[PDB]
Amino acid sequence: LRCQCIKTYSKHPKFIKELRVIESGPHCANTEIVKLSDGRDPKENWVQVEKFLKRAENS
Amino acid sequence: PFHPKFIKELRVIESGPHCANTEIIVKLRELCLDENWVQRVVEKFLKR
Amino acid sequence: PFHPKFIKELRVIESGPHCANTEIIVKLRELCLDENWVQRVVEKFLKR
Amino acid sequence: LRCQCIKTYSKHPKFIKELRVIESGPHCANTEIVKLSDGRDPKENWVQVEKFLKRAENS
Amino acid sequence: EAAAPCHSCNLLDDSALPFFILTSVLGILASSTVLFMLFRPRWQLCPGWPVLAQLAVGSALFSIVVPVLAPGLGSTRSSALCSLGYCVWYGSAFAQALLLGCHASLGHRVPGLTLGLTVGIWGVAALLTLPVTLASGASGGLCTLIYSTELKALQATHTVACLAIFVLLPLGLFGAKGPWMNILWAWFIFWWPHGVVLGLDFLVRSKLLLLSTCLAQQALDLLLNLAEALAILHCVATPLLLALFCHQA
Amino acid sequence: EAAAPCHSCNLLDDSALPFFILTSVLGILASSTVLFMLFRPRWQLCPGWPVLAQLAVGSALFSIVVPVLAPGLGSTRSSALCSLGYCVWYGSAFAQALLLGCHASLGHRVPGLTLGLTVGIWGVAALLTLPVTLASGASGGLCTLIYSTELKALQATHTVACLAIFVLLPLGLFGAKGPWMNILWAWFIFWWPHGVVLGLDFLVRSKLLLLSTCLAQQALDLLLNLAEALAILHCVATPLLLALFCHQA
Repeated sequence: LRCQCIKTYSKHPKFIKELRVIESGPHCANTEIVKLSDGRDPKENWVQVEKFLKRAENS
Repeated sequence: PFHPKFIKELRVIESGPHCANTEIIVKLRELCLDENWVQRVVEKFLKR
Repeated sequence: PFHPKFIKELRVIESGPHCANTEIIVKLRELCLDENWVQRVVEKFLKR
Repeated sequence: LRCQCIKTYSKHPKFIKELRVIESGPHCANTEIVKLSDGRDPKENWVQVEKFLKRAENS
Repeated sequence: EAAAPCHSCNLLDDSALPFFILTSVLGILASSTVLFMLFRPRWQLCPGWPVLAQLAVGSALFSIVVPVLAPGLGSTRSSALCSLGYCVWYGSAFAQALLLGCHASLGHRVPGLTLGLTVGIWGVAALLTLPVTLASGASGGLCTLIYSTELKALQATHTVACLAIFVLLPLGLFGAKGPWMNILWAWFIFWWPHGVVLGLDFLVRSKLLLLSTCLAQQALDLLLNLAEALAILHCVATPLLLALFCHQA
Repeated sequence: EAAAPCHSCNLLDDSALPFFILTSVLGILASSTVLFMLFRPRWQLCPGWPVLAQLAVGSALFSIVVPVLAPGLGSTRSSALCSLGYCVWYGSAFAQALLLGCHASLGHRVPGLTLGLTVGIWGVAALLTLPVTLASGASGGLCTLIYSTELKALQATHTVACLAIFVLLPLGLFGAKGPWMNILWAWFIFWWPHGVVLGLDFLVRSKLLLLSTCLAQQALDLLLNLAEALAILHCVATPLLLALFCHQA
């Protein structure tokens, strides 16, 4: 029920492997999970993913 | 070639050792994707 | 002797020649009437 | 539908033979027929019936 | 010179079955036919189909109930029987009128657009028939609407609601100043005499009108009974109009 | 050190029939039993009997509809199917709440007092479920209430109506300051958790509350699913309570 990751925290860019895309939703009422190297926002400068996509830009 | 509109959720996985390819997941029928029409949707859909 | 309350309409006919008796009609079961209990209702029912 | 005799007008007392009693009703909405000799209100002096009842007071 | 004998029970006293029970049975037959043709499907292509299906179901209920309130049937009718008959009768009338109005406002135009609209339309139709079923009864053995000071407020609410939905609602639509064919306006043509005659009887019984002679009272009773007959004929009237509506698209 | 992952589908994901379909079938059986026992008469002596009969009929409809919105059934459910399921579900809930209320106000207390009251109560119950059936759907294959800015007004209306009738209506009755036994208060004991949890989820989704840790979100989802289960159990719950009510007079 509804989107998640409501504990948005300001502080690695080189320790990012996993993510998902969920922005809107019929029950989602927030804006948004990312996994670190060991397992653990468009407004942010370095976060705004696109560059990480360019690290996998073959597809 | 099919409809690009009613795709709801997206995901991306970096090609780590077990992942021989950069697997990106799009779910609304959730099928793995690793073309001229493959990248024809991505930017607008991310904006959509 | 019966209930005097649920009688709704009343009528009276003067005893002319074809009428051998002063027939008064009360209808709510409409039965003709020509006693100690016959006159026990009349005034209050007319007021009722 | 509803009670009748809504043409109440001024006016024989000796030419009265037939009448009926209908005062209220589920559809009756005014206050009230009398037949003359040849065939044709409590506030009125001689109309206020009771005296005519005394002309048949055996019952 | 000044006499006031005057009375009537016009054109509907005891002829009975030649006019009502035959009509009621034929109406239930026609309504079941047009209902059990949609449930057994070209007949599944109606735009706004469930609104029309409910318009036929209301006619089916009206046909089933016509003999309950019609004269010539069994006397000593329970006040609850007449109350229920009036309830479903005027409720079907209100529901058909409201569905026709909503279809005339939302013809061309969410999954709930069909169920939400229909549930709201009955609910409001079932609410609008509160005064008539509350102010109802069978005095003397005949189904009769209650119009007296004992139930003055309920009768007043009932008559203003009936007048609105039956003659001022179509007149209100007539103030719209093209997608206005409304091939189902014959229903309100059927029902407007009833509403205007109900308003006139409201004025006459409460005595705020100008009825001069027993001609006026005689014509009032005659038009009352004629309005009852013309309203009762709707049960057999509607299914043919619904076939026309289905064949008009 | 500051990570934000957590997700839950608590206690109702795929166990399915062991708790819902079996419950739905047993509820339809019990409700048909307590409905056809009144239709086949000591059992015709209920004060305000048709109000209780409709309280049983609402439970029968709820039992018939529980598998429609329950998890574990066929996926790819039509949005119309979920909309209809939610409509009849919450409409039966509203009607049982609203008839309970009128019976609690008009217990000891015209021929239309039975039909007028019941027609008004459904009509208002059918009107109160307009927002939920309008703001309904099945996104991804599961029956889900629509809570988004696209349907913000309808969801707000739905939650205030549900809160009122389910926790403010019993609390409103609790302000009455004896003929207040209310042996059917267990129904609103069943339904108050659902109302308060709906209000809390409305506050949380609107981000107008104080959920500080993910423990709050986990408990919110857990209580949401628990409220759904405890509300769905009403379909099998009510018939025994209605037998108790019939045996209590």
